[PDB]
Amino acid sequence: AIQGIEGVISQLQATAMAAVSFAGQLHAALDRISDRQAAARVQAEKFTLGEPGIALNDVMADMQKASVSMQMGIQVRNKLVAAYQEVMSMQV
Amino acid sequence: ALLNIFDIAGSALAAQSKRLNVAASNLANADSVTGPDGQPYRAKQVVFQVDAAPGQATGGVKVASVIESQAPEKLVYEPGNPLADANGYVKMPNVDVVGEMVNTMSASRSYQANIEVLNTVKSMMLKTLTLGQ
Amino acid sequence: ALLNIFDIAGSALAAQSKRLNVAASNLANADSVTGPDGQPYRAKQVVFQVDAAPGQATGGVKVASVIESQAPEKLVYEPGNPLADANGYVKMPNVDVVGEMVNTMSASRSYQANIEVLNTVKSMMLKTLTLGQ
Amino acid sequence: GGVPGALSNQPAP
Amino acid sequence: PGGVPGALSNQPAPPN
Amino acid sequence: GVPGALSNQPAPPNEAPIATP
Amino acid sequence: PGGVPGALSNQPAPPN
Amino acid sequence: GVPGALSNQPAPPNEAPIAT
Amino acid sequence: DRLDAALRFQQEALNLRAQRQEILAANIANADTPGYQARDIDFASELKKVMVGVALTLTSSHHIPAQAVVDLLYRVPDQPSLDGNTVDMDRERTQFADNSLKYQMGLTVLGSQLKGMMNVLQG
Repeated sequence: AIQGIEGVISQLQATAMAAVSFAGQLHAALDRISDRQAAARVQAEKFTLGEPGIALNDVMADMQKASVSMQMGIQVRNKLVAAYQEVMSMQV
Repeated sequence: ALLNIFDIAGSALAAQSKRLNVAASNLANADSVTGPDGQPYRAKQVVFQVDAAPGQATGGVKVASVIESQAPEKLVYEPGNPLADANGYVKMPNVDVVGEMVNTMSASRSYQANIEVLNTVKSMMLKTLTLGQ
Repeated sequence: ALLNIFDIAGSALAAQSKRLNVAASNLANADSVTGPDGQPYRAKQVVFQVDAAPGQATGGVKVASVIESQAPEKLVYEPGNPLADANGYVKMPNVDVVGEMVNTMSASRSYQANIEVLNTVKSMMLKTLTLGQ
Repeated sequence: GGVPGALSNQPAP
Repeated sequence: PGGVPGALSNQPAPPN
Repeated sequence: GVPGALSNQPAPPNEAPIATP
Repeated sequence: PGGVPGALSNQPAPPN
Repeated sequence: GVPGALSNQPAPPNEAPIAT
Repeated sequence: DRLDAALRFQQEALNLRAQRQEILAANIANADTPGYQARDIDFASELKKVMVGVALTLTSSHHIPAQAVVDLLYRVPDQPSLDGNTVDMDRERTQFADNSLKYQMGLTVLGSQLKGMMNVLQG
């Protein structure tokens, strides 16, 4: 927005005068896990395509690693949900 | 398409089959006087080349073409034959017997060795797929 | 640090696959006479090294380079074949068939052992993920 | 690298 | 320093 | 081209005469 | 319309 | 040393010569 | 459905492998037919074609819904036979074994994807 760019220049002036988070970390972990899974899937599709240079060994090992990473994410989600339920059960 | 080992060993099998076919055709035509046109049968040879798809690394075997041997055709004095020349020598093929039997044996043993290689690899191939599940 | 076993065993599997491929390529061309450049096929072999960067204690295995096998070229007396020498000494590859068959069997067995390592490691990783639950 | 693996798709594409 | 695995390095090598 | 490839055309009939026509 | 397999169809015979 | 035991010193390079 | 889009590629690859397996076994079975041409399909191109329809409209209950209802390439012959049969044993045996292996690999990959989608839900 024009007013949005005004706000950007205002924050730049703020930085001039003056002279990441848990949700961010969880988003980063989800992005990393999804990127690994997509990479393994893409390599598997490339091997199924018949394109040269892709070895079945690498495909199978990468699928294995992607499965392990997915399971790790599932466990982290399970615990995190359990901890949230425990906190919300506190009587004030 | 094929896995690299499959392609290499299958090319080996096909090349050995072609060599065996050439040997059998030579052994059949050992006593032929004429072809379909009026020229003597010439012993065929098969030339093996390495089908090095990458640069000098590996590759199976391919057969460029079946060449006709250049050896003195056997001359038999039969002036009554219509195919005799001015001097009267009919031309018989240059097919040697011992060489063709040795070629048949060698082609058979290479064929069987490549078959054994494929059979050995196969179990490892099927056992690879259990890694994920 | 059970994740490093994935890298170690994957590198080992790839190296053994390359070794088996090279052995099969040598075996399939034992009877070859010509290459793409006209040179005789030279038996080739991989070189195994510890896949450890400077300062790394123990790693998997890696294929450094593919080298021509050191053995006299098999001389065959056939001064009728179009490919020949000055004295008719056709040069054929120095492939030792027994060595290649034993190499193929050894590569397959080592490959299967590494697959077992990977399988049990993944099972342990899952069980570790089920630590407290 | 220079050598493709045995379990790889035909180098010839 | 590694070397060639299998047949080549398990057959009696030449002296030099 | 290479033996074992894929083509959209059937191979010609395999005739082997005994005498030249 | 395939014909006889094996021996009979793998012998050189004049066309009719 | 007992085979299968652990020692801090590496085994010497082994050789199989043809002629002494 | 989004679930179809995730599993579309592997299902189509598995179906194409089964069809090519049937074609190769037909080539094996008809090895002795004189005049039979060995046919095959190009796996990659057909997989592109399948990966890359209009159910007729049903106004009421009685209206009947729409009723639903690959290209074969000739193999280049290697050796000339006398009976016109171009089926080669070695080539198609290797192709048959390879197709079996790839069918097993596709089954493994599809099963792994379904099992992952399942353990995401189990709880």
